[PDB]
Amino acid sequence: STFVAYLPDYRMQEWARREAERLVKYREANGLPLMESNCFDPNKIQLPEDED
Amino acid sequence: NVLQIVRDHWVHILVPVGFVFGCYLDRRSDEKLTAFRNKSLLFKRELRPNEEVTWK
Amino acid sequence: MLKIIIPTTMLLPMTWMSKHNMIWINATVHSLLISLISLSLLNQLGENSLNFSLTFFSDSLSAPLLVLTTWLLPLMLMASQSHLSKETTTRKKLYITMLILLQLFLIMTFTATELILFYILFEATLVPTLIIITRWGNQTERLNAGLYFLFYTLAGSLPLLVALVYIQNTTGSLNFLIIHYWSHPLSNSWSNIFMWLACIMAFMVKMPLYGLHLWLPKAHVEAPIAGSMVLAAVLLKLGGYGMMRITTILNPLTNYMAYPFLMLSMWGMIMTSSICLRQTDLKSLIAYSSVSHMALVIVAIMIQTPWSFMGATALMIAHGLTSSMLFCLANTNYERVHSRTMILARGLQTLLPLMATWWLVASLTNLALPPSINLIGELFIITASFSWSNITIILMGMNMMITALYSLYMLITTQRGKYTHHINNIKPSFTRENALMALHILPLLLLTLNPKMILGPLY
Amino acid sequence: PDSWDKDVYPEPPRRTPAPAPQTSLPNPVTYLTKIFDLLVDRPVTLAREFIEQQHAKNRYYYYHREFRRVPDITECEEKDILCMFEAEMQWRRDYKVDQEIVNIIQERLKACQQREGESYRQNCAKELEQFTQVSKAFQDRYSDLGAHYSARKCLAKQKQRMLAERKAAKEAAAA
Amino acid sequence: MNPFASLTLTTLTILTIPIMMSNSNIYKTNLYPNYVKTTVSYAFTLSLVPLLMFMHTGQEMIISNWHWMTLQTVELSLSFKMDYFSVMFIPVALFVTWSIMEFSMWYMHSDPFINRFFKYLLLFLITMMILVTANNLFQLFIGWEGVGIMSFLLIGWWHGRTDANTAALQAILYNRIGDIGFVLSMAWFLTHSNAWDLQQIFMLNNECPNMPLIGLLLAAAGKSAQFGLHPWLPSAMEGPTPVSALLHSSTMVVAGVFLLIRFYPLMETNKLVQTMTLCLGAITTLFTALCAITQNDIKKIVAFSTSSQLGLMMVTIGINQPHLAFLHICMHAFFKAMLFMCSGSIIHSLNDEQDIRKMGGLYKAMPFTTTALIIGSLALTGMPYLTGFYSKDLIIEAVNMSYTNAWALLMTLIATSLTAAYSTRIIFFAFLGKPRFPPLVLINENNPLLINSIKRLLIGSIFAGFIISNNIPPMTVPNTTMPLYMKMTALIVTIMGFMLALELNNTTYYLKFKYPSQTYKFSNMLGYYPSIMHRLPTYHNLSMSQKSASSLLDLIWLETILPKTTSFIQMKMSIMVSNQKGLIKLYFLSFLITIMISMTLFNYHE
Amino acid sequence: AFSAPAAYLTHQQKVLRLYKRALRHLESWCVHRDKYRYFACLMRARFDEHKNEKDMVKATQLLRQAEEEFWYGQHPQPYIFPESPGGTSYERYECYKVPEWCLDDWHPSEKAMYPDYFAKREQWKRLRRESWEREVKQLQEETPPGGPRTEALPPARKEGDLPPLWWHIVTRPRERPM
Ligand SMILES: CCCCCCCCCCCCCCCCCC(=O)OC[C@H](COP(=O)([O-])OCC(O)COP(=O)([O-])OC[C@@H](COC(=O)CCCCCCCCCCCCCCCCC)OC(=O)CCCCCCCCCCCCCCCCC)OC(=O)CCCCCCCCCCCCCCCCC
Ligand SMILES: CCCCCCCCCCCCCCCCC[C@@H](O)O[C@H](CO[C@H](O)CCCCCCCCCCCCCCC)COP(=O)(O)OCC[N+](C)(C)C
Ligand SMILES: CCCCCCCCCCCCCCCCC[C@@H](O)O[C@H](CO[C@H](O)CCCCCCCCCCCCCCC)COP(=O)(O)OCC[N+](C)(C)C
Ligand SMILES: CCCCCCCC/C=C\CCCCCCCC(=O)O[C@H](COC(=O)CCCCCCC/C=C/CCCCCCCC)COP(=O)(O)OCCN
Repeated sequence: STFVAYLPDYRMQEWARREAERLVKYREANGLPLMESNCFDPNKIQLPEDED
Repeated sequence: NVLQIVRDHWVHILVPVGFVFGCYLDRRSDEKLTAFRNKSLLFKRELRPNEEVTWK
Repeated sequence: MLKIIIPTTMLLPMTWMSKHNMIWINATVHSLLISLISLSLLNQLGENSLNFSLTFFSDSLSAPLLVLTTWLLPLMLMASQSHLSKETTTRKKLYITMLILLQLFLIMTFTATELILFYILFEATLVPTLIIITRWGNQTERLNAGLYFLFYTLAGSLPLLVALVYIQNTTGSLNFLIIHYWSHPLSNSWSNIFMWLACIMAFMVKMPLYGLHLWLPKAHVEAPIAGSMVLAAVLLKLGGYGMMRITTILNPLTNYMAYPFLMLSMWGMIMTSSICLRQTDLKSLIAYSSVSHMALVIVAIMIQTPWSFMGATALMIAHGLTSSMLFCLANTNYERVHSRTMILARGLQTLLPLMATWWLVASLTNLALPPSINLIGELFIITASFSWSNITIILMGMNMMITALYSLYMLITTQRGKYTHHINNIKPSFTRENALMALHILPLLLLTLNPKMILGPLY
Repeated sequence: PDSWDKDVYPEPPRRTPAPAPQTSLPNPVTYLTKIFDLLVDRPVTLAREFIEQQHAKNRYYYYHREFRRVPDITECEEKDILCMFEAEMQWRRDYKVDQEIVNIIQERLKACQQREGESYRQNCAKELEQFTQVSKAFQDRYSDLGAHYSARKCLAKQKQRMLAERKAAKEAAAA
Repeated sequence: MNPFASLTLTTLTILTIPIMMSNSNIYKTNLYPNYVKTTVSYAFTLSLVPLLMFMHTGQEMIISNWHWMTLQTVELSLSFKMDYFSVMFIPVALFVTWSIMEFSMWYMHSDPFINRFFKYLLLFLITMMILVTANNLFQLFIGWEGVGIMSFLLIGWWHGRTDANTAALQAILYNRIGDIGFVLSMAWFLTHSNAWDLQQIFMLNNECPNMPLIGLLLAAAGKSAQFGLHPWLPSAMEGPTPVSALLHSSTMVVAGVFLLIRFYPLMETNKLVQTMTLCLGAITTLFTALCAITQNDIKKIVAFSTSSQLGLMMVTIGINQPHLAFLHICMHAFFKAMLFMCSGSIIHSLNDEQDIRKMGGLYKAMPFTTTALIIGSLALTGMPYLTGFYSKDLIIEAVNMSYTNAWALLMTLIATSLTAAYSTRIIFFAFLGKPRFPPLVLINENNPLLINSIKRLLIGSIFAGFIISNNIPPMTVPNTTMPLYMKMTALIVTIMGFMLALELNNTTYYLKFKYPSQTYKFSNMLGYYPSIMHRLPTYHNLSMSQKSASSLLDLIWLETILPKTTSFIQMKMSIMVSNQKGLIKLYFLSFLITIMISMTLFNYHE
Repeated sequence: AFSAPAAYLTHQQKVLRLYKRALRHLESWCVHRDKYRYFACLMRARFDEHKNEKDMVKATQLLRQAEEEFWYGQHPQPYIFPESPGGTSYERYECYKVPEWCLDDWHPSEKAMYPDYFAKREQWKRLRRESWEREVKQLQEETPPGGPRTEALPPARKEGDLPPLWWHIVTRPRERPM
């Protein structure tokens, strides 16, 4: 139980906290919406020709 | 007198020897999958002056 | 992963080359050491699994199951060495060999990288359990129990073999990583419906699904204590592990092919919990508890949501531990009164107070008392089902009521009231049985402090 | 404390009123607080200063891990397993980062409700506004992937949403 | 740091030290009950200070000191809410528990497992503090289930008695019925609001829908024993008198009311749920008060009084007056616990006799018990300037000055009269007249433990209403303008109850006999609710569980379809194949038939 | 609880049972003592009004009407003695009753405490052992060949005899074992 309690954080939770803190700080400083509803930018998505 | 103990204690070491052998076999099995060592786009890196491989 | 497999294999020559009065000590000590070694597998990553080699890997779902499987063998050895006292040395060593083979097969099953090796070991687990039930069982119904247990599984899983072989021919591989990365949908065809059915029923039989569970009240009751513990704790979880693995190929056919199974499981939890309310046999009540609890895991797997998957993993671990503890508790009384009737030996709190405490703790854990991991799994699955459909809450709440009802019924009938006047051979509780109860119950409470270790890869 | 960036976790200037007693009776909480300060706070401060003196003799640092930016799932061919693997790992890391951002915004919302007091409905409209937009973005990103999610399924969801938006604009411009 | 957080966490953490020492060499000594009582008294003294800080500046906090697990976006933490309700309720509960433990040192003196009894009482107190101070729904659920399990373990204290086990299981069932709604509320608040924390739930729900509030109402009705789920509270009197005084009288049974009070910012925006709560509280406070006026077991009478007070509390919640409900909880705790201690003293002094029909003239035999019970009844009946006057009369006034269901108003007034009715009965049949107990007089109330424990809550029941009501800040707009006849409604109805009950009781001395009417039989048998709902649904469920689920479905038809059918078919096919008598004359003809069939069927079209 | 029951209740026994039950329920209705005295004297008069009839059919019909009277006029909440089957302290002390055979499972260290009591227990066990066959012989002598007709047991008729089947009746734990 002592070994399990002190397992190194290989699930990377504090790393995610710090990365999120950095991105939130950057996006709050420069007026960004803190998240966009598009994971991948449309500049490299190739949709079909037209709707019909 | 090692007689009346070794004949009773040699089975007491069968499992730790197996564990050591398993660790050694795990290292040898790991030695066969070094095709992309220091070649991944995420961990590609220039070697240190004295080291030869990033991981073994 | 060989650092765990090789010691488990070495357990066999040590058992066979041991003196007749030292087999149990060596087996228990080295099984506990192997469990301690296997504890190192809980160090999982956040993104991908632990690919040890081309043959074995480990993820966040396999590690808790592996730790439970390694931890269970010492308890089975502890519980078995009472009723096997009059056995011959060769028969004792054969029993321990069967248990070790079972552990080795389960360990290699939970880490197999491909589905064919997984199937091979997942069915290789049948012969040791079948031998145990049909050879060291106590009554005359053990033969029928073994036949039922063997044939349900084989009839359910041969089409799985055919489907897996077809999938490898159409896709080129059955490696789980390649399958997961190269996933592709199923067209809504009859052939795809039957390929869905073949890939699913093999695990529904072993959950077991309601209506396909007839083999369980026979196998879990007729088997000896170690056989019952391994059947309830680990062998029921093979179906859940296989389903959570294999639904990767299945989507999106599952969105509507899961309706009959969801209906069957959500009504069968009610049916089995009601069956538990009128049971003249204690072991049969504990066996039906397992079906009632695993119906919820079936629901969680079938609704395909991360919260349901996490709750299913937690519930599988908690159910394994609790069912093993309850079976051991019932065996302690059976070894005294030599009968399985519940109302035969009553008022046992007056005679055995510490066993009464163990019974109370096991009953509280069974009925999902907060903040047990049983509660964590069941509540996560309940929330996932509520998100699936709000009307599921009626069945979930009714099941929670009936579960507590029959759990406290079993507690009160056996431990309360006045002791039977004529059972005058109830000796005080042995140190071995108390230690068995403690080693069953302490991990349950300790896992509440770090529940992320048993929440699976979706955490 | 400087243990956290105070722009990621904003806090009002903490205006507190002056103690202006208007009665002649002694204030019991004042005497109790003096007893607390001199009886429990001071020994704890002494112990913590001893611990800090011990820590100052051994100073080592742990560094935050930085990851390079690898090509994502859109630049990978249909059956290129290595690029697919790297893109999927990067997508998983981005998913975790987005979850942590949502956690940060939720923490602000909870802190704001308690801090404001009874005027919270009007006092922290901004926190509610920030959480609504972040929740909407996170939902549009990861809402319905279910279990067995991957970068490919998120890409397919984004493509379907883009097709729907393009069609909506198509019949919007025709009016 | 300021002392508020440290003291609020310390008053909770020092209640667990005697639990840790339950395996040391103090648990095997007769000093353990004194140790636990001293710990509780010290905890009360320590908790008195955060109350003073709130009384000064209204200081309030939330303390999330430990992070448990993070599931994706959601964060579950060990968070404590130290607001007005918690810091006001902890000292009252600790005071009542201290008095009950000092009483238990005398009442449980001959119990071979008194140390265990004390450990159990302490465990219940810890679970109650967990329930009250919880900031998230999971922690509050942990407390909710802990108090229920401790109720189960303490009701069935004498585990050789069948009825104690029956009552414990009945309480467990009736609380699981509301646990269903609790789980419904948790699930709805998690999927819809994405958090289990109070701060987030309030923020995201400005117009709360029906389902979560109806689930909360169901859970509160289950815990507080409302009309649908009431009968378990009277049955919970199987346990020792201290258990009935502490758990089922003043602290546990108010948990549902506390839960509804904690969610008042969401109940303000819903009117249908408020109407349902009002109607449920009104019917409960009518029905239990009507049942109490014909009961002969004193513990049952006081239990029905407690249930009626809980119904009144639910009525107070249902008219959008939650702070008044919390105030009524705090006031009612004192005198109801004291009433149970007086009843237990009477029971102990009369050799375990609980029926008032065998209690005679105790006014002079037990002067201190009579004084305490008279003061408690006066407080209970809302006598002016008593601790009950500062809550119950204001409740009645608020119900009179609100847009209210008229039937609920009338039922509340009738329950107010019936309170004085039943209170008069306890005094009339317990303390006035000639003795009716066995001749061997063992009456003795000259024990310092009993006297001091009763006296503390006596002083409380006298002065606590005035002390508290003039010290808490005003969170309510008052009813400053009232007609004079409506300002004095509660007093008038209590006086009428006193007079009518006294007249009908004095009628008993007359040398006249008459058979009971049907109204008396309905009232005395609890409206036949246990006579029907404890027999019909249980019988039907237990008979369908065996006839249909066990025998017909599991043992017959599920067996018939899959395994028995295939076994029969394989047996028939095996017999069909295996009975040839070994005569070549038959299967050589079969060979010829096969050869002919093969050529035409498989040969003439390749 | 101490007497072997008969095959049936006679008319006198039924009437006496009804009289006692009616008196108890009337006392339940009449809380005060003097009123109960008045109405109990009236009840005694009502029972004595028909004590001397020699017709069994009319007496049985009177008994039926009296049972119907009692069942219509009974108290729904009659007084019950605390230790009675319906009392509030009926089985309160059954969990503290431990059978005597549990003392044979004690550790020798536990029997080091209380040596004199265990010597007395040992001589009691010797006395129980020395008398069993005589009890069995007496039981198989004094019963009819076609099995016993009543649960009543015989006493010890000789001088060196103990009453048959006495051990579990004599070694009752207690009412208040703790
Ligand atoms: C401010 C301006 C407004 C003024 C308002 C009014 C002013 C004053 C008016 C006063 C009016 C009378 C008040 C006293 C009431 C009667 C007292 C009494 O007990 O008399 C005994 C007498 C016979 O007793 P017994 O059987 O000879 O007793 C045997 C021994 O003595 C047994 O002896 P024990 O030692 O067991 O002791 C028995 C015990 C228990 O006594 C009983 O056995 C009877 C208890 C029940 C009646 C108590 C009243 C509760 C009324 C609640 C009604 C709610 C609506 C229910 C709707 C149900 C619909 C089905 O005695 C007591 O508890 C004391 C008497 C009650 C004390 C409280 C009285 C005052 C509160 C009520 C008046 C409030 C005044 C202020 C109001 C302010 C706001 C307006 O029964 C009655 O007189 C009451 C009957 C009234 C209810 C009848 C309901 C109809 C039942 C059949 C209906 C048809 C059904 C057809 C089939 C349908 C199937 C679906
Ligand atoms: C008999 C008398 C009883 C009463 C007296 C009791 C005396 C007091 C003792 C009670 C202690 C109270 C518990 C309060 C928690 C204190 C310890 C806690 O902080 O540690 C936990 C840690 O506990 C462990 O995580 C639990 C280990 C899990 C179980 C170990 C497995 C053992 C093998 C058993 C095999 C079973 C297999 C089943 C499937 C796995 C919390 O983890 P975490 O918040 O992070 O720690 C933060 C700091 N770290 C990260 C640097 C470490
Ligand atoms: C004791 C319990 C043990 C476990 C039992 C498990 C139950 C397994 C059953 C699984 C359910 C799915 C099977 C078939 C899928 C749908 C069935 C049918 O009702 O759907 C309709 C099908 O219409 C008709 O019903 C055709 C089916 C008629 C033949 C099936 C009769 C089965 C009745 C009894 C089944 C008994 C199951 C147990 C066997 C022992 C939909 O109409 P349509 O949209 O046009 O077709 C969709 C299929 N497409 C896309 C391929 C074209
Ligand atoms: C203990 C009882 C459990 C019994 C379970 C038995 C049922 C298992 C489910 C079906 C098993 C057979 C399925 C076949 C295995 C998969 C093969 C596959 O996926 O490929 C399909 C093959 O599909 C089939 O051939 C289906 C054959 C089905 C015939 C046998 C039916 C058996 C009964 C079906 C219902 C049983 C399932 C539920 C029963 C539960 C137990 C009562 C595609 O065919 P293609 O060659 O690619 O042609 C399309 C392109 N040209």
